Amino acid sequence: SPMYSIITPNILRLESEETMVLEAHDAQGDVPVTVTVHDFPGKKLVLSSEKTVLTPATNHMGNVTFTIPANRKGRNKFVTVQATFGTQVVEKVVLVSLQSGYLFIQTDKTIYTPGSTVLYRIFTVNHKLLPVGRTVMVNIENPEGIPVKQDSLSSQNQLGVLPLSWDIPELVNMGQWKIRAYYENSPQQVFSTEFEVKEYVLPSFEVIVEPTEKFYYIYNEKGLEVTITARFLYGKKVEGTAFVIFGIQDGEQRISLPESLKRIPIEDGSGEVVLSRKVLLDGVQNPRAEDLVGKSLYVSATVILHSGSDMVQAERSGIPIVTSPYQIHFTKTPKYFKPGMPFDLMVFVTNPDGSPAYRVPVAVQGEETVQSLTQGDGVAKLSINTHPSQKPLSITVRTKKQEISEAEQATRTMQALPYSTVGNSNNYLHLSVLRTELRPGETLNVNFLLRMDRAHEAKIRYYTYLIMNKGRLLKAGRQVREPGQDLVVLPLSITTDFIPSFRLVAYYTLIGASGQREVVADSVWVDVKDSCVGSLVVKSGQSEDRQPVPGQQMTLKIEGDHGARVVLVAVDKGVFVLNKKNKLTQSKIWDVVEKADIGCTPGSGKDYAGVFSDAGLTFTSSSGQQTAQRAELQCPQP
Amino acid sequence: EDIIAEENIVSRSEFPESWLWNVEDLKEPPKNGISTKLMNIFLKDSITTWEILAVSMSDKKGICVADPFEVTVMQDFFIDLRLPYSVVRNEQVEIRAVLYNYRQNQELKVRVELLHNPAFCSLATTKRRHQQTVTIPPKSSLSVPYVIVPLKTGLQEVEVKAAVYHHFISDGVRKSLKVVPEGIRMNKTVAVRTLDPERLGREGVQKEDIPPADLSDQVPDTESETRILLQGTPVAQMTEDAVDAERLKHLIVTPSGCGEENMIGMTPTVIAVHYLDETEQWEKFGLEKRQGALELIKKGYTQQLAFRQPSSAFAAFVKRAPSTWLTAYVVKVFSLAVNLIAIDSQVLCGAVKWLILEKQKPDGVFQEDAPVIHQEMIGGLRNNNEKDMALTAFVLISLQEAKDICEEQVNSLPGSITKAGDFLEANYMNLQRSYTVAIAGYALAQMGRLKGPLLNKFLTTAKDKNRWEDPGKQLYNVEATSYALLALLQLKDFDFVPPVVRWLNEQRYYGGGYGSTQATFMVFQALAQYQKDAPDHQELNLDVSLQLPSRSSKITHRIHWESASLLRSEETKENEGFTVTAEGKGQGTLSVVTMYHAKAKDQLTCNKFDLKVTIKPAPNKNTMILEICTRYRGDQDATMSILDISMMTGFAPDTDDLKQLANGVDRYISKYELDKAFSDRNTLIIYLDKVSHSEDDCLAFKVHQYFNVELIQPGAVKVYAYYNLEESCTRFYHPEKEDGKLNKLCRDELCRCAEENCFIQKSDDKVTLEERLDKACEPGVDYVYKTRLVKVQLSNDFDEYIMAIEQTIKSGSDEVQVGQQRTFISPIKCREALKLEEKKHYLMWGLSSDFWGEKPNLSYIIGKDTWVEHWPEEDECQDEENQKQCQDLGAFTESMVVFGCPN
Amino acid sequence: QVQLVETGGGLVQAGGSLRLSCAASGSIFSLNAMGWFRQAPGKEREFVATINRSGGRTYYADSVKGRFTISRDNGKNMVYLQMHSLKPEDTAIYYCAAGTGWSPQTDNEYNYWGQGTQVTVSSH
Repeated sequence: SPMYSIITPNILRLESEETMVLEAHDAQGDVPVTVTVHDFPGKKLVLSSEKTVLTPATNHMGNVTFTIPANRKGRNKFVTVQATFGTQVVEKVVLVSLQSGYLFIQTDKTIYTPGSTVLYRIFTVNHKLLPVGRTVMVNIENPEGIPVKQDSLSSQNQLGVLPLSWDIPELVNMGQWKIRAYYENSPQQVFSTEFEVKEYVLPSFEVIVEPTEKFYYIYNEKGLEVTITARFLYGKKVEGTAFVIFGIQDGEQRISLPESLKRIPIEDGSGEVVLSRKVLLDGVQNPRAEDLVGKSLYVSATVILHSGSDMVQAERSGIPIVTSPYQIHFTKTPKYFKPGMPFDLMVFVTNPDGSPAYRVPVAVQGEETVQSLTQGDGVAKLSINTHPSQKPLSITVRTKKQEISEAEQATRTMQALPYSTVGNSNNYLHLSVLRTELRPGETLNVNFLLRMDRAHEAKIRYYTYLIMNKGRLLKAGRQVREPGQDLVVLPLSITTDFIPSFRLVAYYTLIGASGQREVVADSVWVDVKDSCVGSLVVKSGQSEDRQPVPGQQMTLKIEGDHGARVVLVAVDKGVFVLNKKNKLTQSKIWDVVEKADIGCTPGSGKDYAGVFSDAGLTFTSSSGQQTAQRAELQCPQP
Repeated sequence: EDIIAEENIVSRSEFPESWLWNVEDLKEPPKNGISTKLMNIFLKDSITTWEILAVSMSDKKGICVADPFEVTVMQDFFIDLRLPYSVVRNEQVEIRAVLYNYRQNQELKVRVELLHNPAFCSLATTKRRHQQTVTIPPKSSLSVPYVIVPLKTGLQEVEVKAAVYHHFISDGVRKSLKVVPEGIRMNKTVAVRTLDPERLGREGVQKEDIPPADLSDQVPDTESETRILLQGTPVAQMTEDAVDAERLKHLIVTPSGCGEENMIGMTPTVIAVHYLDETEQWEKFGLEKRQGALELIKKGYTQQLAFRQPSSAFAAFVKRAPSTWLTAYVVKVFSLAVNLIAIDSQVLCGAVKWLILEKQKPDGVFQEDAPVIHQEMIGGLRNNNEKDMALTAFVLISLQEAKDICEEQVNSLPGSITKAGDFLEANYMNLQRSYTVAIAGYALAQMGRLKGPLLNKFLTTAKDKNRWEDPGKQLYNVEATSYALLALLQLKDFDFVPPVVRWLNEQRYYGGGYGSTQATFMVFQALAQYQKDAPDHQELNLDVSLQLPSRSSKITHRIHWESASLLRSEETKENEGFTVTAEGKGQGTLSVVTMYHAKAKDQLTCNKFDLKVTIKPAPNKNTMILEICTRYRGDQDATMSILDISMMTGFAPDTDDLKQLANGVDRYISKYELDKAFSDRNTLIIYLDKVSHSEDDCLAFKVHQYFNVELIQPGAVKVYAYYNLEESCTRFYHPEKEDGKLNKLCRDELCRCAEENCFIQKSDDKVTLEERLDKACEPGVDYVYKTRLVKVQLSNDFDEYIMAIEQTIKSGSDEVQVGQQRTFISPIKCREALKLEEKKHYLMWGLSSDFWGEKPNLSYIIGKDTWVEHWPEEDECQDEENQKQCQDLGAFTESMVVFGCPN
Repeated sequence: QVQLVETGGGLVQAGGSLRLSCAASGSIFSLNAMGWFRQAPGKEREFVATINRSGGRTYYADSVKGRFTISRDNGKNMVYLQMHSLKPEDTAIYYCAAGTGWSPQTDNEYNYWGQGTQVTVSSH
């Protein structure tokens, strides 16, 4: 009997083109499909109605692109997605988020004086980071939360760039001011940025407070060594005196160490100062040194020129106290395994400041024979064979750094639960892929391993893989399998459409053990590097063997995409000495995209239904096989 | 002599903090998909590093943030004018012009000058320049201190020019600071008036006159800003909460049995889905359960047609007689079921077609033949005294739920409805049961008319004005109040509803059970209509428009429940009483706050330290002892502190004294300062490991005058702890000036500089009669008097010269008569320069800008533009030396008095 | 960058005079030092005269101290060197050079030089 299956994202967006892939498994002849989208709990309104036919030439594989119109308290809203294959109806109630995308706010400066003007731009993009034309509400509120200016712009035909400005009055509050913006169609998603209002003048030099290591080893007898670096904004070394004081920070309580106050000279733009281990322990009331693990250290330096004409304060905070220059994280490793099939550990090793650590050997305890090395992304793959058993898989990974003693090594333990199958039957599907920084232009060899009974493997002749990128269906295809090919390799072309990451979910279906229609699926989250979809570079358009002079003409070279609108700003680096928060970077853009991801898990689920839902997909068939209903916009919280 | 600043220096004026806020489009033809646009920009005057950030937006590529590109702008030699953000009016400060020399092995000799500005009081005047020559070793810098006093508020400008000797290199910096008045910024609340047009005011409008800012501490002639904050107060119109779906989980029933038993199981499932669909509690109840109950509703409609008689009527069995109540109740349940599931409409209209042909007497009465085997489902209609009027109202409600669906099928339906309504009105004022008035209170409010008295009897039969009650089982009364709620919601009345719904919720009746057919169906059909039509909030909609006489327009704001403009601030620099008109529904808050300059202590200086600085000529040309004593004002000793010492122009500290101070236990003088040359060392920092709070810590060192200068600028000493530069204390020292302050004359927070000469220095022999007339006939010269010095009131701040106006040679803007007296003021430094003697006569003229006090007590100031010439007596002119001057003065008077000034 | 072209030279008698005009490629404004240098046959290149950016300051060599007068026109991008009371020891190739302003009496702070022009003052 034929099983008709439909797949949509877990969450649908308004005015956004969502994709719905329609399949007709084990069927002959043409299959006409009428897809309709109605409201909920009613069915009176027809939000969209597209038609298509699943021809056997395409192996009954087609898609239908719809768009939920934005005709629209404090609760969730749903829609009825319904595709009628011939006379069989397969429907699924899908959660809908009232978002029309993202809003990124850029201010010309990070800090402003009373009386000056705040020039700020707002970039209106959708979930694909492409510019859109929407009505955007903008607010500027003081530290007291009182909105002092409210705007309402139309980004239509503006190429997703809304330039704005506001004159800060002279009689005004000091502190952290906010710029808050949200879409008119989705007013529950607000995007914000801060800018400080303060009375200042620009300093003439900057101060860099750099510890010799980006952490503090609690058993290091040398203490926390810090190098104070001061140089003028135009690139000349500073001579002066530095006042450096240390402190410990437990959560949000800061405890200054007055005994750590040192006055060091700044000779040739540099100076060094140490927080001894005894001063740290004495200042925090002589506890057992293990109690300080988990807390952080901050350093405050004040450099004064020997002339006394200018001075600058700088602070380096968030220096964690650790027992291991390394941290091990299983946040990229699946938490479910398939009994009898290899389990691929994705061990992520970081330095204490959060940056990925390079060339750090890691190994699983109890084996001593499986030992890998972390790549540039900080990830090391560890494939371990698992027993065909329903027992939990407790895994402890430790670093094996040569120059490091066993006390200073890092460790972390995770547990993986066995994938539950329907009726305790043991048919699985494993997707394995190497984990290193993947970039466009490369080909990804995706391995389709099949662990199942040999009395039915001849019935599986194709896998159906789907690719999820930025909450939409990018590519859905078929991986042909021949009888006896327990492993087939899908060479996937990684183009710029896969930035910043994507999910590959695949499944096979058959009628096997008791004549029961069985669907087996698996998914894997593949991270790609990261860059711009296009490109943008600003550099000098002149020889510039000369150093430019105040008032001198300069040629600027801008290289980018054809037809792109480039917006510019030039800021004095003395501004950043006063405030360097809320600056737009590409890394912050990818943070917004991944937080909006409707997939919650790096691997498979407890069953076939859990595989689709965890990857952010719905499944529904005429044979009753379907996924559980999803009614929460956010992911489950661990 | 050579003025090196003749270099025609155009001072640097552009520290914009950000610029290049431009928008460019890459229209050039791409090479390998990359378009390159060349852009000419003009760098600003700042000597720093610029960070240029570019962001691109593309139709086919999206948004891209470029990596920052840096541009460093520098010179070899340049001035860095370290100017503070703001300076208090009439407070003396020391700015720092730092001169940088990045030559590799060339020691520069620079002539640096502070340009005169009438807004400041400095050593630079209109006739005197503050020029000095300094030496800057290679790869070093020198801080040139300048002492100034701002004299007028606003954005004032400081310009410093410099030019190096023997090299064609020059530079100039022209920055500006803000001069803020001696007070401190302070904010006061003018008014807090709550807006409620339907509780305050009259005829639906509320007028609120706001008084102007009631300040009494304001510094005179200072700006104030009044901020008007209109903000709506959100409330949560009040509406009664829906019943928690956890208490309704038992209403999902699998319908079974015969014609009457199937409807008993179908009722709680249809009414539960109907109530949960309206309230949308499926998320908190289980979204998966909605489809299962939807199939049980289909299962009920499927098995009820098995007992639908071929006469389109309903009975318990296919051999049982049809019922008027059971047929009307299937119409009541099937009509409410159409909204969720539908199959056949001729079944619903077929029962209504039979309900009028067979069971409608032209009296309008519905009479029951009673084949209803289950008396459970009947509800309040069972055991009813007026069972005849209560049944006419029950069937009439069933026809209405199916009237919008069977209007074309049953064309005789509006006739039976009108007939049924006619029977109810007649005997409505004769009923004595609360159930009959309640069900026939919803039966005449539904698309019908209840007369004024009928509405009064319907509202007055509610005991405690919240519930309908009668002796009998409480399921009859809960059903009755449910009918009375659907009536209050059909009449669109909402003043009697809140206490009615509150009672229904406090009943805690969740349906289900024995004989609960009517009670479960009505209590959730009524509570669903309450959630379908309801006025979550209290409907905020305020149209508040403020009329201000400060402008020619009225700014209005529609404060909807919409969250776009919950609060909207309106700043008005004008301080005037304005009117606030507010009308509409809801509540709002109005906040009016005025910022202003409050006069207080200017006591904000030296709030953390005591500082005593004495300079004594205690005994290479000159050598004095600079003594500095400081004391911290805390309960404990202060931490590491700084002594920022500035030398008076022409002086440098003794090197051997500094080396002995650096050897101190609680002191530190950096090796950098000790290795400095004796000359070009006008600043110094002595670091203190601690400064006591109990005693004054005193240090002293000798200073030598290595360069003789005509004017000595006062040195300064500044104390502060390392963690707070704002909490500082500066004392000035200078031999022969009071507390290190530059000479100024102040009165009522208005000062004028007194560093000028003293008077026009032209000699009495180099001036001629024509030169006197040409000078005095200028329009700038306001007054020309012949005076007689009566008294000389000597004071330490300034000398007062009381002059009797002997003759009014040219009367100015001051109406003074012969014989009257006017006071002429001059600083004490001019006492020896003027050489004024009592009872002597003088020729005096000056500018109107030298007036001082008010008109009744007008004083004259002897400034750089005031002419003071000795007038010898008539007998004194007999000498040959005074012959020339007396011939000029006597002629000067006759030429001005008799003929005036042409042009 | 900027290059220079020297004109106004030629052959003259012992006692007479002539002025040399220096033409600039780009805007001579903001250029602090504009100097003239000469190199006699058999001798080294020596300093003649420098002029300020605005023209308010000049420096001359002792040999031609009271006989030459340097001037510039920033609006015309021109430098001049009026040579009066010539001597037979002034026969040299005259070079026009752009400078930075630092040490304007030495050639070590001039990065842009000109072609030069021949000024022959014969004893006949």
